Amino acid sequence: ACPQCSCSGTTVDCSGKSLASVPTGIPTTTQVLYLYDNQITKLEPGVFDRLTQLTRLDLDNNQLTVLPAGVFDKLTQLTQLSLNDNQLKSIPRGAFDNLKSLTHIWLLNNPWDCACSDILYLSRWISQHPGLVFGYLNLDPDSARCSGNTPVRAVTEASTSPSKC
Repeated sequence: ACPQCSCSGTTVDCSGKSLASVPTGIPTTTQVLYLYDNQITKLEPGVFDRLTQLTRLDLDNNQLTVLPAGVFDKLTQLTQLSLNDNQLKSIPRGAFDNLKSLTHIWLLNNPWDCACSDILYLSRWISQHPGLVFGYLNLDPDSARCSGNTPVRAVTEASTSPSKC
């Protein structure tokens, strides 16, 4: 079943619907899931676990404050992930480790908290995958910037502390 969303084949378009939450009952056949331009702050843990066919997941332009750990762990076919234009401070340790098909991720325009050692995962990950990180127009791994705005990948690491979290 299609969820306030419009579905056409394996595309589920829930964009621009003032949604405060990800609709339940997204079909497991879904390949393209648009959730951008909404008012989502929190995700249900495990919300995408059955969506093993996903190729694109657009979460940009929401109010996301945190991601659940493991939230992308089953998405082994995901090629494009947009997380820009949210309120994220860090990425859970290991969150992208299973994303073996990833070719484009957008991370910019989030208030990354580089003073907290929780940032080290994301900083190290961007450092190893600069060719995957896009800005609004093209490749731009420096576009993920520390709040207050050195690039997250350039965080030296004596800058951070578990105490400033």
